[PDB]
Amino acid sequence: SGFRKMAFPSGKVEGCMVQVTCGTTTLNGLWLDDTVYCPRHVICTAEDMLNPNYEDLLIRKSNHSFLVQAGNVQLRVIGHSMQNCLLRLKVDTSNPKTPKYKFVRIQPGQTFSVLACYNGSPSGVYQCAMRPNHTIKGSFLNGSCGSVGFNIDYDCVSFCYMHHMELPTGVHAGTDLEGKFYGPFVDIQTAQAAGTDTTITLNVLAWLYAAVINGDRWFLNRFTTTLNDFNLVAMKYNYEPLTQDHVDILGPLSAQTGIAVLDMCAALKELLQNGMNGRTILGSTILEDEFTPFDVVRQCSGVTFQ
Ligand SMILES: *C(=O)[C@H](Cc1cnc[nH]1)NC[C@H]1C[C@@H]2CCCC[C@H]2CN1C(=O)CCNc1ccccc1
Repeated sequence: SGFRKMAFPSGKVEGCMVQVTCGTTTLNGLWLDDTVYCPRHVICTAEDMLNPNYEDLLIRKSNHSFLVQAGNVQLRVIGHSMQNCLLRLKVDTSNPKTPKYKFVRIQPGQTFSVLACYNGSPSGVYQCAMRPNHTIKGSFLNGSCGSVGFNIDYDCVSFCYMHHMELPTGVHAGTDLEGKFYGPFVDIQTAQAAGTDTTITLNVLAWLYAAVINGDRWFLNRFTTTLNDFNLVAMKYNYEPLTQDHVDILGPLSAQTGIAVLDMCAALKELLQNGMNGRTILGSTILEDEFTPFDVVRQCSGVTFQ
């Protein structure tokens, strides 16, 4: 029993973290096989950043402009290229700890684990959702760029995020591992802000199912809703609209618990209208939205408590 934000074991990723230095800028990169990935802004100084031209900054560097350290082993760069907002550095050694992996561009509302690193050195790990506004509520200090986000499925690490920057509100922005920002952001010091965010409706409902799997039913009711009248209600309360595909996704949890997805939607609808009456769900005073349907199935028992 219990229900906690839980990240994936970090070992496989830890053995991929290196330090990348260009001039007096230092950050993290990811070493898989004979390449190292890192934020391209490592070639910038504080002067450059606000209006940099990466192409023009980069042609001005050589391979030995880049210093790559793996523990205390110096790795020699023998090639480099830019790919969107990411540099790929080719090194003279293939990482012996490379795990099976792929890269994935994750969708808003999905979750990943983050290995926070400084100076190539893993310091901590937490779990984050991709917000609808394409931010993540991370925990990151200066030097944390190049830290990655990932999921693990069997033996295989699906890398899906690398950190670049922090926004005025204190949330974080970055790219997938082909260098393409999540959201409308750029790696320039520009007057860019988090857009308005929304609550992830699919995850809230998933987490309500979690509560029922672990034995709690207090927030249910006798009513049902149309998908459409749920959405009139959802919008008022700044929840994402529920679609039929989100309904389909909850089938397996609907089936484990015997609560119809639209009956659970009427439950949520009532919760939004009335509050939680000083009560808690899975230990929270508030509705939670950073657990996905998959996260619930992964962590909860396959046998419901009653
Ligand atoms: C990652 O290493 C950090 C980002 C970070 C810090 N805390 C959470 N996340 N690098 C930030 C760099 C690069 C970004 C590139 C996009 C535009 C803004 C730019 C800001 N960065 C800075 O380092 C600015 C910090 N100011 C500063 C002043 C004086 C001395 C050091 C740093």
